[PDB]
Amino acid sequence: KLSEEQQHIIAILLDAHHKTYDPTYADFRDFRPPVRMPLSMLPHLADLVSYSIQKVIGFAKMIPGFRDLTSDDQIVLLKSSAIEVIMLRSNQSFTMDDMSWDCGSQDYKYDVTDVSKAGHTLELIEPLIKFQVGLKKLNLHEEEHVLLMAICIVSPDRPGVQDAKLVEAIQDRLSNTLQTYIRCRHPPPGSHQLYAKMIQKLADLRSLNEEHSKQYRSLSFQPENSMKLTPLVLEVFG
Amino acid sequence: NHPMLMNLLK
Ligand SMILES: CCC(O)(CC)CS[C@@H](C)C1=CC[C@H]2/C(=C/C=C3C[C@@H](O)C(OCCO)[C@H](O)C3)CCC[C@]12C
Repeated sequence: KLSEEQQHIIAILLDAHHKTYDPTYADFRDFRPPVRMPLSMLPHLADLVSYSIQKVIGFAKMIPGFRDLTSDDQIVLLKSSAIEVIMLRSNQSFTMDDMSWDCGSQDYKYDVTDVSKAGHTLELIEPLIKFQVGLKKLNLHEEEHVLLMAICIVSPDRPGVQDAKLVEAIQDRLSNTLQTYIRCRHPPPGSHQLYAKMIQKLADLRSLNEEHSKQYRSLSFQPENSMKLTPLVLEVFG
Repeated sequence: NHPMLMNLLK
């Protein structure tokens, strides 16, 4: 029935998210300007992602138990999950009204063509939009949204993970917190198979991560493009 | 060898 601890965890994650996600998107002004004219959107989105990586890291540090992991394991989980959590957290600005990420203003409203102008092909973009649509359809409570991002970050099967046993215990605690929350706090019919559908989204993310990595390597392949990214992005995305 | 990421996690 959601123990004191599980309610504590949810409270920590909600505040953690509130401290790392500014719905006013005021900081977007610091990013190199978006250019909607080849790769004209790369500088702007690169900065957006670099900013987003910084936010995801801040969120992750506040995940109950994440601090108990080794420095190396913490690094491994962030490198592998960063793109996934950014895709997940972006659902908050994504709007089905026109299938775009609406970040406050027209300048900061991105659609398929903008992602296209960042160096990506439809093979990533379509399933990415598809993902956003399916996640939006779940109409998750904010409690479920933050729990899913935390569960994504603390995955024991990530390549390079060392104390896989420790990662699991941390994640299981967050999973059991989510499962129980859905039962006791998410009324039917919306709760129908909600947990299973959310886990399926993590599977979709693994697929998106894999395809993003391939197109990132093609893009970052040529120094002229790799030159337009940020140092944090270069370090995290390989 | 992840300077920046590690610094941000400290
Ligand atoms: C530039 C080339 C590059 O591959 C990255 C190397 C990325 S493009 C592409 C695959 C992609 C990953 C997620 C996508 C997007 C996410 C956008 C948001 C906006 C807002 O919700 C932020 O919240 C702000 C509040 O904190 C999120 O965090 C981030 C939409 C445009 C394309 C992005 C940036």
